[PDB]
Amino acid sequence: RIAKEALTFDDVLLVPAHSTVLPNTADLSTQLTKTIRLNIPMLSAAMDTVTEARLAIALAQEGGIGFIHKNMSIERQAEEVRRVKKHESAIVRDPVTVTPSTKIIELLQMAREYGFSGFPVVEQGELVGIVTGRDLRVKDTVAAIMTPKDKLVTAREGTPLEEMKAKLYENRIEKMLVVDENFYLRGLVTFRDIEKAERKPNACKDEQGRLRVGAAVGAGAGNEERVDALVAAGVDVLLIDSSHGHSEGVLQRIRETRAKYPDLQIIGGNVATAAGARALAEAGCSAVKVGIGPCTTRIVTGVGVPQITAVADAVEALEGTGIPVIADGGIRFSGDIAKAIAAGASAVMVGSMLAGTEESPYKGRLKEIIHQQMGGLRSCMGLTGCGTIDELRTKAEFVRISG
Amino acid sequence: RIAKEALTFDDVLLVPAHSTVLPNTADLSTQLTKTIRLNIPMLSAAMDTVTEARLAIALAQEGGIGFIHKNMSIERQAEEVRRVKKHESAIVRDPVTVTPSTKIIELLQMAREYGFSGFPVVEQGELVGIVTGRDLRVKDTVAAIMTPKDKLVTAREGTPLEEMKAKLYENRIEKMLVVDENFYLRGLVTFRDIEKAERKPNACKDEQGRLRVGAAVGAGAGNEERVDALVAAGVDVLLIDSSHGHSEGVLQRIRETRAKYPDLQIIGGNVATAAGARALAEAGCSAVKVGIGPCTTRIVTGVGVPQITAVADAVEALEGTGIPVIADGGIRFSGDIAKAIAAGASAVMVGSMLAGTEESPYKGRLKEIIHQQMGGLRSCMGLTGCGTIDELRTKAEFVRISG
Amino acid sequence: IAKEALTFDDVLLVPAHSTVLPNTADLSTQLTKTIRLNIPMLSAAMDTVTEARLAIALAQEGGIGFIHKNMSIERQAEEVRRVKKHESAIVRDPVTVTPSTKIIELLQMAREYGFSGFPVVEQGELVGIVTGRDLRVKPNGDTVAAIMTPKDKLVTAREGTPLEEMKAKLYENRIEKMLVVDENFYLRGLVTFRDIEKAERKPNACKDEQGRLRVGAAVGAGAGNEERVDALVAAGVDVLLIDSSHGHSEGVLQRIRETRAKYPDLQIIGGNVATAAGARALAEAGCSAVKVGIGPICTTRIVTGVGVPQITAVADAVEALEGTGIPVIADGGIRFSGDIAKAIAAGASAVMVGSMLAGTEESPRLKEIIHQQMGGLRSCMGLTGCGTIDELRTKAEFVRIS
Amino acid sequence: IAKEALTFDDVLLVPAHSTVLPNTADLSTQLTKTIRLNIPMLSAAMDTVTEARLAIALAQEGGIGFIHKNMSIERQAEEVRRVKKHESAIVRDPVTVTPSTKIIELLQMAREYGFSGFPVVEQGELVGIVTGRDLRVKPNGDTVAAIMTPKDKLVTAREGTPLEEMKAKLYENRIEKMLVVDENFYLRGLVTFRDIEKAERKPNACKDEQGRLRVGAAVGAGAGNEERVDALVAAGVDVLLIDSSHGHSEGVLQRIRETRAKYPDLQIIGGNVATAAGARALAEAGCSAVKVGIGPICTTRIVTGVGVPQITAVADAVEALEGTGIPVIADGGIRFSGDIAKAIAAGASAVMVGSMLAGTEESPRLKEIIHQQMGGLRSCMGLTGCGTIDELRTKAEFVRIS
Ligand SMILES: Nc1ncnc2c1ncn2[C@@H]1O[C@H](COP(=O)(O)OP(=O)(O)OP(=O)(O)O)[C@@H](O)[C@H]1O
Ligand SMILES: Nc1ncnc2c1ncn2[C@@H]1O[C@H](COP(=O)(O)OP(=O)(O)OP(=O)(O)O)[C@@H](O)[C@H]1O
Ligand SMILES: Nc1ncnc2c1ncn2[C@@H]1O[C@H](COP(=O)(O)OP(=O)(O)OP(=O)(O)O)[C@@H](O)[C@H]1O
Ligand SMILES: Nc1ncnc2c1ncn2[C@@H]1O[C@H](COP(=O)(O)OP(=O)(O)OP(=O)(O)O)[C@@H](O)[C@H]1O
Ligand SMILES: Nc1ncnc2c1ncn2[C@@H]1O[C@H](COP(=O)(O)OP(=O)(O)OP(=O)(O)O)[C@@H](O)[C@H]1O
Ligand SMILES: Nc1ncnc2c1ncn2[C@@H]1O[C@H](COP(=O)(O)OP(=O)(O)OP(=O)(O)O)[C@@H](O)[C@H]1O
Ligand SMILES: Nc1ncnc2c1ncn2[C@@H]1O[C@H](COP(=O)(O)OP(=O)(O)OP(=O)(O)O)[C@@H](O)[C@H]1O
Ligand SMILES: Nc1ncnc2c1ncn2[C@@H]1O[C@H](COP(=O)(O)OP(=O)(O)OP(=O)(O)O)[C@@H](O)[C@H]1O
Ligand SMILES: [Mg+2]
Ligand SMILES: [Mg+2]
Ligand SMILES: [Mg+2]
Ligand SMILES: [Mg+2]
Ligand SMILES: [Mg+2]
Ligand SMILES: [Mg+2]
Repeated sequence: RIAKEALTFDDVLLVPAHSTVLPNTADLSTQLTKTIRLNIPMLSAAMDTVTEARLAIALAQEGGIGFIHKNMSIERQAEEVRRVKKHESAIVRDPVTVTPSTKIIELLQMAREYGFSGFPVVEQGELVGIVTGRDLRVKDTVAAIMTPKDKLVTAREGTPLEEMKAKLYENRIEKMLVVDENFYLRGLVTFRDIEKAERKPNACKDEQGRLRVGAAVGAGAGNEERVDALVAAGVDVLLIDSSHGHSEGVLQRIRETRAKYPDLQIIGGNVATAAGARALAEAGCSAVKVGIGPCTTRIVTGVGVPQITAVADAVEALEGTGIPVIADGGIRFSGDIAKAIAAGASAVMVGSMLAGTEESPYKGRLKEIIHQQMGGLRSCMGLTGCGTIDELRTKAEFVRISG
Repeated sequence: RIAKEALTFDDVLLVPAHSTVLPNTADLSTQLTKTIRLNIPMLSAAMDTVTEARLAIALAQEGGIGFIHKNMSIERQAEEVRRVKKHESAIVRDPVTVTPSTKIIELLQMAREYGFSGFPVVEQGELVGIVTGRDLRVKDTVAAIMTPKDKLVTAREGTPLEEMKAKLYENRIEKMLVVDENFYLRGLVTFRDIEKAERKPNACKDEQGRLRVGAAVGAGAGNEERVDALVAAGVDVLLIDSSHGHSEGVLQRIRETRAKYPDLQIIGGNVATAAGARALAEAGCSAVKVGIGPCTTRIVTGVGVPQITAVADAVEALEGTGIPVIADGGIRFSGDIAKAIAAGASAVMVGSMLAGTEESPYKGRLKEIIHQQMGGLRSCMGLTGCGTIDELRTKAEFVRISG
Repeated sequence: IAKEALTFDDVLLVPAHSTVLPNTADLSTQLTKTIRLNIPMLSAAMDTVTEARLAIALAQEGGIGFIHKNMSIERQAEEVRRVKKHESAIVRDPVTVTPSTKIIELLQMAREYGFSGFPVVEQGELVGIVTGRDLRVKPNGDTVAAIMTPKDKLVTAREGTPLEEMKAKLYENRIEKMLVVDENFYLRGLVTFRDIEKAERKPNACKDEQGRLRVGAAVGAGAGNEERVDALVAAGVDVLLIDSSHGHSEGVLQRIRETRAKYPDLQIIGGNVATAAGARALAEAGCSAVKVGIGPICTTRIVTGVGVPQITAVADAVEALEGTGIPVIADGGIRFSGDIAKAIAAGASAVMVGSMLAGTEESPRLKEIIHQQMGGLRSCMGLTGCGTIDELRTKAEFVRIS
Repeated sequence: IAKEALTFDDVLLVPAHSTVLPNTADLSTQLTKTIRLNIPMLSAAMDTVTEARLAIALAQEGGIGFIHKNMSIERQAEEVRRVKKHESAIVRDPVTVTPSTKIIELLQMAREYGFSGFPVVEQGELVGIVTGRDLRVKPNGDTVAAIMTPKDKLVTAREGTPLEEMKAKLYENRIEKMLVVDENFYLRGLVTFRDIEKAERKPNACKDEQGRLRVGAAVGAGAGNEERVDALVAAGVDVLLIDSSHGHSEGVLQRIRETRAKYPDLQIIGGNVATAAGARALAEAGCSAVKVGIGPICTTRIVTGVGVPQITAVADAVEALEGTGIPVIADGGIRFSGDIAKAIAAGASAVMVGSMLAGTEESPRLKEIIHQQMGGLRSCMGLTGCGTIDELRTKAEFVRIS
């Protein structure tokens, strides 16, 4: 009964091809699900050491999409989603505000805590002043030291980012207040954010232009109050994440959630076989995750399928569904990403890679890791003659290496 | 002549399957021989650093069955068996007693040595008092300080463990004396033992409810006085253990022992081929052990078959005999156990694993090792869609990995 | 300028004629004129060294520990009060439980005090007792009244009963705990079997005139020292340590004088000094005992450059106070058993230690550190021919080594 | 207080005018007034240093070893008696075998004494000899009578025969062993070829008036010292060492006085002291030699704080005994050959060592440790101009180094 043969990343190499593709001109975009299109093929995994609201924003601005983890309160997990959801490429709807009668003592705690010293001043939604770093080098309430209503530089909602950069610079100020017909605060946008959005203009957003975001839950029932709470928080894609997704209890959860939310984008995981991939698709998954022990699952449980064979078997299973496959774990170096995609994955998940970054809960700023990795994928596509992630997943051939 | 190909644990992985099996509800029981059923698929090996009476009791209470080693006197080996055999789940028949005229000086040596300070007091079988830790904080003979006959809390043989827990608690005491119609001591059972037997209620016992136990001998004749002495001591399964069990001298011993004890459960080992497995079965083995160099046997002698192929070849050989196969040695991690079973073993032997424990002759208590390992097997069965050890040995498919 | 000054390591004790064995030597010494110790050892007033638990253990070995001042004034009083409520083996005001108490709260009440034996009291009267045995099985959720040994089955002894007696009652009933009661069956205290055995094996407890374990506490320069003083005096502290990085200050001397005024009665330890004139200041300000040690953590000297090597320091204080009957404690610099003996030989009437006990069970086991430290002292007493601490303070001779 | 005190490392020996070569220097020195050594070295009374085997080897190099007191009184007497039964090269009371003895027991009798040559004695008379040669082949199981060289083929010498003579008999017959016999052909002892060669190459054995190797033993404070004393006196010990961690005790002084009473005759070493008045006590109590060394295992000072640096110690004893003719031994602190020379120069008449020999073949090889240690002494004797130990004790000069 002891026979088949299966292949991992280190077992294969990608062959070079005639190419007209250049690294800086390859297109890194890919359909995560039939309705969500990433600009880079990367997801951050929902681990308490990788992804909360901070990194999810950082990654969606890069082109990707982060997944808030369930090792936190139901209510704290929903507010994380809302925090990403209230983000644009570079405008912050629902900023952290103050009121005129905020004491200035209580105001320096907000800045010591929040890391930015600049807040719009409000009065039940009506914008009323603004108080920033410069207005604190003295001692009373905000109202004494705030820049009053009549001198506020603002922009109506809809005005393009350039018109606000013009305005911000002409007025020699760092914070633009987005404002209503009735002067109700609708958004805050710094000079920092507009520069960081003219470069890297490939944020992954929905049809309302707001940052896309995922969230994970486990299966096993009882998660209904949670699954409902992240939907209510307007998550883009719900992750129903399992150590073994071909079990009946997981298929069940997925069947149930698809009933209560016919258009919500769901990833089920993790499978490792064509059967699991079909059953996860058949229960209602928008995309399936693949990663059974690629890892103590192997040493402890004795169970696993190496990623190269697992991905390509899930993908063969699902031809003609439009249900994409995510490769999850086993990721050592950058070229492993390229192999995973070449084996037919439409995106990859990573978590250990990003677990020490700045924007995560030994460090780095996210934009540099994503750059080194995405430059590696760019190299590969130029070498394989593959302009789009579409081309790579279907064109590039493999070669088997030994030692 | 230099051709075949053979597979070890690290050469294979177990594939995931559709599953309705949960770890905490999988059934770990398996037929060791046609008449002995373990509750977990584990044997401890008969090594002077692993298994004597202490660990054999510890393991049989867990579900398994330990094998007393032959690196000790014939007479000391039989008394080890009797010691396990006089154990129930949690009642000690033939406790360590005293008599009223035992000096109390000689009594503290018994406690310094034996590790428990509580002994029933007897007078040629008649129970007569009891002396425990509390009765020593003074200085004469036992008779001065013992709790007299008329105040002894006892229970007739047959009373359930709960009725004795009731009685022990109602009387605010830690030791229950099991007693005859004629007040002859028949057993001792502490409060400790009843708690440790309400949890972990899967002790592996015979039809008299007494702890099961194995014992090893070598072949090569002259062992007859020993083989007879362990039978006389009421061992459950005799191990006739050899570096090479397909030799004629071992087949012979086994043929002879089966003649003198037609219903004694015998394991012969070790073989590594279908031929050896058939010949060991044909000589009269209840179960065959498989492990030729999986180990200096390999480096020194140059000889061996990797376990995965050896097990599955022995098991194919023996289809339709009801003679089970034990995988022996080569065991690194927990998932190796699962692979061995999946290759068709009905139990596994381990020894190095348990060589530092508490209950063995760098440590641990046995119940924790057996827990971590059996939880690993439980993981695997949930992943492979396999509820019983029966299902695992016959359903779960394999996948071949390289590097 | 420049006068030579020796540390412990610069000296060695001379063997003299000896009629003293280790087992013979008398380790007792007068802390102050009212307070005599049974081993010449003090615990430092440090958050990682001495609190109520350790101050009771030191006392049971023969010494005194000092409760640190890193607490609210009220919390420290209870520490000191907690020590004071231990006699020989009796334990006054033991923790009780009411026959209402739920067992889920009773076992809640177990994991934090450590023990499981609580007397059951119902608004003054003593009605039962629960021990870990009664807890073993859930009654059926009911309360403590449904597991307890009841009043008509309580084994008690009248207060004043000899300790050897209520031990024999304890053996005869085979029970671990003894209830001590007044003539109205009111709970005077709890005495366990374990305590009585640690009172034959530790007959050298440094106790009070009412039989209570002894204890000290430290106050500092903080802007509420006055009230800290009074809290401890009223909480019944045996000795007060006005403790200073630099006791030859006018701030300390102030406090020392102001306190001896308000409390003509209270045994006072002032420190630290390292000079004769420093010792005179603390004495004349009204101290019972001077603590010496400025310099002997070796960052005092490094960051500041200030210090006096311990042996010269101790011996200048002793000499500056020659005739006054004011004792001198040696604080810090003490690594080995042999440093203790040198401190006492230079005239210290007792020794303070902190980091030598900082990782003990009683620290925030200790029976053993004291046994080997005091065992070396005994060795040294035998080798030098001094069987009384007062002998080793005045008799032993020194030799300069390189 | 405080008088300076030097160790070995604090001093250096001054070169003086010298007419002495290393080969010239006379290493002999008077242990006591009856006992003179040929090298100024003693073995310590330690379970891992000196027993009968080593006490014979030290004696053959010129010194005396001391049998430890970690034994039954009777077992120690046999140790001491065992040493005493070696003359120059003769070996009295050698192990014999009876013509009954089975060879399976004879070879059993080989692996534990080490050797294979046993004289064969049948109830007094000498009847043969078996050596490893006769054992080589099984006779056919028979006994020793069937392999032995028989009486009519025995090569013997009459007791009193010169050692050079019975060597030449040995060569002439080409046999390894020589039997020494009285005028009745009774076995007086055994002399091997190996011994005679180690008696020309080691002509400096510290022997007794009957020609017997010399030896000492230690008694302690234990509750049966009296009988330990007598066992050794009767077993024929040369010197008795009443040995103490602290000999300025009234317990030792007691024992010293009580023994010199019972034995006006017996050469006694008392120790250890480290003071003049300590040396006087031991002398006046009736000692032949005082052992010095309290402090020089360096845990004496660490656990206890007590000790005197070895050089000051040795020199205070020597001076305190100036005129009495009582010698002084220096015990411990001795690492190098150069420490020995400093001890003797400070006035020690001899030196004790333990850990310097603790891992030798003769310990529970040694010819070599003594050769290099004594070779350095010779070097130092040449460089300082002292050819007699008495010279190096009184002539050499010291210089203080840092
Ligand atoms: N009140 C707020 N609520 C939410 N996010 C805010 C708020 N104020 C600032 N931010 C965000 O946090 C970032 C911190 O920027 P910060 O206010 O320190 O910079 P700045 O003062 O505009 O710029 P500079 O550092 O050039 O002086 C902003 O760029 C914006 O992304
Ligand atoms: N949109 C705005 N309309 C009117 N005044 C504004 C606006 N944004 C900022 N200001 C005011 O301009 C001044 C500086 O604002 P800005 O955010 O550029 O400074 P800052 O963050 O305090 O500067 P720094 O870079 O020194 O930390 C403050 O008095 C602030 O209240
Ligand atoms: N006389 C005996 N002979 C054989 N086995 C015994 C004997 N007495 C006790 N045992 C076993 O050894 C164990 C040691 O238990 P022990 O007597 O120290 O506990 P106990 O006093 O009943 O309990 P506790 O620790 O709660 O006070 C018992 O739990 C039982 O398994
Ligand atoms: N079955 C019994 N019948 C009568 N008396 C008993 C019985 N078992 C124990 N005792 C008595 O009860 C008392 C305590 O018994 P138990 O075994 O509970 O205590 P222990 O092991 O000495 O306690 P500890 O937990 O303090 O070590 C003793 O006097 C003992 O003789
Ligand atoms: N209610 C209490 N209040 C204060 N101190 C207590 C109390 N109970 C116990 N102690 C202290 O704790 C110790 C006894 O605790 P413990 O509960 O472990 O005794 P025990 O179980 O009855 O004796 P053993 O464990 O030997 O069978 C005593 O030394 C005693 O000082
Ligand atoms: N003074 C007393 N009077 C009456 N009953 C008592 C008394 N002290 C304890 N008991 C009862 O005796 C039993 C427990 O005895 P004890 O307190 O001496 O041991 P324990 O510390 O609970 O047990 P263990 O040693 O097993 O931990 C309980 O039923 C308890 O209520
Ligand atoms: N019977 C004996 N009794 C006591 N000592 C003995 C006895 N026999 C030998 N010795 C000691 O052992 C040494 C000789 O032992 P050994 O048996 O090795 O001599 P050997 O074989 O005759 O000489 P070689 O080995 O050089 O040929 C001597 O130095 C001697 O002191
Ligand atoms: N004094 C003696 N008189 C007669 N025969 C002797 C005498 N000494 C030894 N022999 C005999 O000489 C033979 C052995 O000679 P010797 O004892 O000198 O050497 P050995 O130590 O046995 O041998 P080896 O050097 O080979 O170990 C034996 O036959 C022995 O009995
Ligand atoms: Mg700014
Ligand atoms: Mg700025
Ligand atoms: Mg007990
Ligand atoms: Mg108990
Ligand atoms: Mg107890
Ligand atoms: Mg030879």
